[PDB]
Amino acid sequence: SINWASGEDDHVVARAEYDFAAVSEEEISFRAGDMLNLALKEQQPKVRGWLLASLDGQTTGLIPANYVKILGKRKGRK
Ligand SMILES: [Zn+2]
Repeated sequence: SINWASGEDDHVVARAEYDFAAVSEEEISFRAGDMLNLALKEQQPKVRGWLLASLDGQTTGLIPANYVKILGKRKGRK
């Protein structure tokens, strides 16, 4: 298990431009201003137009790519 969601392993961070309420259990919710952890390219599930992300560092899921701005790669805390 690659622990990008917790930030224990290397991860990408993104800032939410808008609020988002998950309609599917595959999706996760967040608010404008939230920082989200994203899986590295290799662990991205390549669902067209979505990114695998975590807000709370435990629940991972899909978020709409144009609701966030990718800021950069971050070293795991381990
Ligand atoms: Zn981090």
